[PDB]
Amino acid sequence: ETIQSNANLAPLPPHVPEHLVFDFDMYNPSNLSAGVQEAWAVLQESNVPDLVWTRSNGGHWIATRGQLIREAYEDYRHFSSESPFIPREAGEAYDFIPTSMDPPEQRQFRCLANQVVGMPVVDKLENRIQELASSLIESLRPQGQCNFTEDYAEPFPIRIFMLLAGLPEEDIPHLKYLTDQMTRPDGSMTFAEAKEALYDYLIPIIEQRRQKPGTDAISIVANGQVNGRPITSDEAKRMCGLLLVGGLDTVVNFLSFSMEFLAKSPEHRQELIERPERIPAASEELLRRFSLVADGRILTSDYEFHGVQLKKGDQILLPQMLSGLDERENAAPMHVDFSRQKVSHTTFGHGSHLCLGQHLARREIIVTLKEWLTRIPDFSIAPGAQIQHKSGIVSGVQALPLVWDPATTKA
Ligand code: HEM
Ligand SMILES: CC(=O)Nc1ccc2ccc3cccc4ccc1c2c34
Ligand SMILES: CC1(C)[C@@H]2CC[C@@]1(C)C(=O)C2
Ligand SMILES: [K+]
Ligand SMILES: [K+]
Repeated sequence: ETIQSNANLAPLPPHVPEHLVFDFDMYNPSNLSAGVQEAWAVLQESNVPDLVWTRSNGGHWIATRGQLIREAYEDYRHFSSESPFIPREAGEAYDFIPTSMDPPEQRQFRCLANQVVGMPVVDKLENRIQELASSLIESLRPQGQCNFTEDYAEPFPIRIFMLLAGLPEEDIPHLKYLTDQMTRPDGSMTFAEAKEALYDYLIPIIEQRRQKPGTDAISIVANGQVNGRPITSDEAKRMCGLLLVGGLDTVVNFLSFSMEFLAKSPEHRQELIERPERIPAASEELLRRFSLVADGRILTSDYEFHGVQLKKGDQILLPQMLSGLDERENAAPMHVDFSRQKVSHTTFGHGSHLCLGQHLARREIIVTLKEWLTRIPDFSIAPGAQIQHKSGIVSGVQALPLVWDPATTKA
């Protein structure tokens, strides 16, 4: 409550009015045990203003409502991506391309990143995605149990990504640890250190692949043209770093929230079993209700936004997760309804940095749901297990022990 009682609170800057203070900690929200999305949505209760200042993590603004999150993501002139992670040290070290660049300079790099993860790449890979989902799920099916995070939610998206990037599967533990320190730091490695370690891994590979290219995403990037010239090794490195983080730490977390929900809700399962054709619309509703990303921007100048004086250099967290949980975007937002006429969300971001991997993500989710519900239509949480979530730039599920009767499973 005061800096005296919590040594991790920063002194309130003199431009912030006291009535705007709400000390939310994005890496450990006080309500976390109710679930991560629930923990974030306390920011939308009636006692909280649209725009609040937290003294946690160095002190920063949080926009709490979809309209303000959308406005701020649109207005890159005041809200710059140059420092898009909280705390300030992490935002300062973050130098990934195109995400750390404001329009119009992100353009050519966005162009090149799209060539390696966009829709034509997803369609070319769809057979491989179905192959891997089917193979993993058939291998779990007769067992009647799994640890979902490690038996499926990690290896399924990550192996697809390492296949796309032409990286060996035995490097997964090393890379996954690093990507995870960036989004959900345990406190033993700064963002800068995790990035430096990711860059040390990538640098020799990128050199090799500029000398002897393959057909993999890393060789395509490292040998691209941007801005009228060959991309440099360093630029390709700053792009590939971002690619790894999207490949290893996005869909991986989302699949656990979704499968946890399905394990906890037989009625929703039954609706997808009985009407498989509803799977794509159901995926979008899950992408809304179990949205999981929160990054932000930094103020380029003093700026009064919705009646609130923002100062240059002030950081603002713009939680992508919150737009679709906002009751002003969706009625009864904590309820999952696969037939919503309009699933309003900003789960994949908004504006000029809108997600390039979203098509890969949707295919992976859709394929996972269709293949899981076909082979293992009936499952549940391990009895007595209480599911814990974790919170950060990308939120996650600590463990998801599932069980089923093998007799109920199908080929
Ligand atoms: C459920 C899975 C995913 C979610 C929730 C998600 C979310 C997002 C969000 C919120 C942004 C914008 C961040 C900002 O404005 O600073 C974004 C951008 C991006 N994402 Fe996704 N993402 C997902 C999957 C992926 C995958 C699988 C990849 C690639 C393998 C990927 C690559 C990108 C890239 C390259 C950008 C930067 C686009 C730009 O700066 O122009 N993402 N992601
Ligand atoms: C190279 C370039 O045009 N930059 C572009 C940036 C981002 C894109 C995101 C999704 C896309 C789907 C289909 C065609 C696209 C063409 C161009 C795209 C682009 C495309
Ligand atoms: C916020 C993101 C999900 C987006 C893709 C990876 C991520 C952690 C970034 O750094 C940009
Ligand atoms: K930076
Ligand atoms: K409404």
